[PDB]
Amino acid sequence: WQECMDYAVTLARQAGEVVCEAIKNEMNVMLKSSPVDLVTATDQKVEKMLISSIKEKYPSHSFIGEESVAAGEKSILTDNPTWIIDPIDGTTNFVHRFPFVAVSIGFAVNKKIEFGVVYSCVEGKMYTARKGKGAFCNGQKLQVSQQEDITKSLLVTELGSSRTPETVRMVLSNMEKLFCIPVHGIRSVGTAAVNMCLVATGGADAYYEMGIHCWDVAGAGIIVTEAGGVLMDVTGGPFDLMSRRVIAANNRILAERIAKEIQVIP
Amino acid sequence: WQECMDYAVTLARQAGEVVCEAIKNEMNVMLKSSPVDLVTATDQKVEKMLISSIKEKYPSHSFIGEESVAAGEKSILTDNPTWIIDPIDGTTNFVHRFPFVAVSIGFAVNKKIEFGVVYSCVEGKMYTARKGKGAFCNGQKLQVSQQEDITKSLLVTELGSSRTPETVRMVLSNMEKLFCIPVHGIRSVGTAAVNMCLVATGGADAYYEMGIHCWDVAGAGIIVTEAGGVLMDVTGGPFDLMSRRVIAANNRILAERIAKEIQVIPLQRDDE
Ligand SMILES: [Mn+2]
Ligand SMILES: [Mn+2]
Ligand SMILES: [Mn+2]
Ligand SMILES: [Mn+2]
Repeated sequence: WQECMDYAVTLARQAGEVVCEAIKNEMNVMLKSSPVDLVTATDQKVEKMLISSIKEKYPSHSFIGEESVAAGEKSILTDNPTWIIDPIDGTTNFVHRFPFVAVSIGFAVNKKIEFGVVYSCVEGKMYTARKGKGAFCNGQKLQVSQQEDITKSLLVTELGSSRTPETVRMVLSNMEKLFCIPVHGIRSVGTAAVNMCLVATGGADAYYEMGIHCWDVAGAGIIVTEAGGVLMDVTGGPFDLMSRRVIAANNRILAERIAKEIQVIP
Repeated sequence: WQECMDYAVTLARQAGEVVCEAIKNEMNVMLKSSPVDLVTATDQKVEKMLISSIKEKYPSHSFIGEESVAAGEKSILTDNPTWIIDPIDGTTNFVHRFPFVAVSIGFAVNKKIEFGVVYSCVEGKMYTARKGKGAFCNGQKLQVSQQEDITKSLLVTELGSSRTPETVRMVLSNMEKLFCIPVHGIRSVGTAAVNMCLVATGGADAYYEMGIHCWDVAGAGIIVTEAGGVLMDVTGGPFDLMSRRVIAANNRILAERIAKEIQVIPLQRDDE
């Protein structure tokens, strides 16, 4: 499986080079499901540019991609080598030239993630990881922090794209509870994938979010666990790919504490 | 003023070298106000250095400094050449190695800010700005976004260090109001100096916050405005440096809108 990996990292460093060429241009922003749910050409162009080259070398494999699922291809996962893509995680960052934008690839076989690649291109930081072989950014091994005390932890989370009043009120409600535990802080850089990568590094101790997707967590998740962290559902139950709710923490002590605190948005 | 300023930039960079050296290893983390209000030896070390360096060649000047004020000194700004110093902006980021800690320096003469130097050592970025000569990150000139539609806005703010309940309530409230305009989003990187530098580059359209001190915005503020941005009080009034309140927007139109939506949080000023 060590070839699919190196291939993936080349794709990503390439895709990323497009995204970051694009960033500095004027763009047409298109919407999707709401006036805050955005996409641009590059999101689409890059994703097609990804799915082509992979299947043009790996044609047996299935693909789950974010924007392809949008234009009508289907979000179902089998045991077949599936490449799981998010061409630009951080589209609003992208649209705004806010410097956190990531190309995320995840290769799950038998519905289990085998490796992940997350390239943050404004930064020049290539995160990669390989089940049972370690996590790295730019050729430097990562390891999560040690803090087992919630009251001394720095959490990362996102506010969401839902402006559904009830969905918003639980988002902030949960932030309030955790904030008041208290914890040292809550931070957001604009992308589920780079957030999870900051946790893999030890710069933060846990990340939590309800309402994410396959492709959001499919590259960075295995980078967290291989830096020594744990992935969990917001409910204190197990994390599967299709769950839509995650907690990527440094350890189970912290994961379980966050879970105890926050009410699930359905 | 250039003399004083070109000295500042070099001091920022020495301070920066120290902070990003210290961040790699073992730390003494102590409390100021609370369980959450932290400070390290490096914070205090750096302020004393920065001040011992300036008072040397320009002893005629004053200094407001975060940790100086904490050891009993007073944050009354006058017309004297004052240096306004935050030795590490982002001390919690620092404690965690979450990679945004700025060294901020602001120079006031007759109570108007002349120049500012924010250096974010991890990033390798040196934002500067002299009044009238524009703002630069690392040489390259900066310019704020041209956006004037609140509903297409990316905003940055902080949750504050207060866990005083009625305050935290008000904080998340003012957030909800803006989120539900809607705006495209809201980010927090962890330091008011950097959050504002980002507004200055146009990566974000507007930062706001109640609960800051003069040393958080003294240096970053002139970078924003010199980038073409605006500063304002949360009341729509002109920015007061001592008020503990700030909107740094890309333009009056955005700044006035955030101003309209958010409730004013009761805080004691820096001059009381
Ligand atoms: Mn995306
Ligand atoms: Mn995404
Ligand atoms: Mn400070
Ligand atoms: Mn500060």
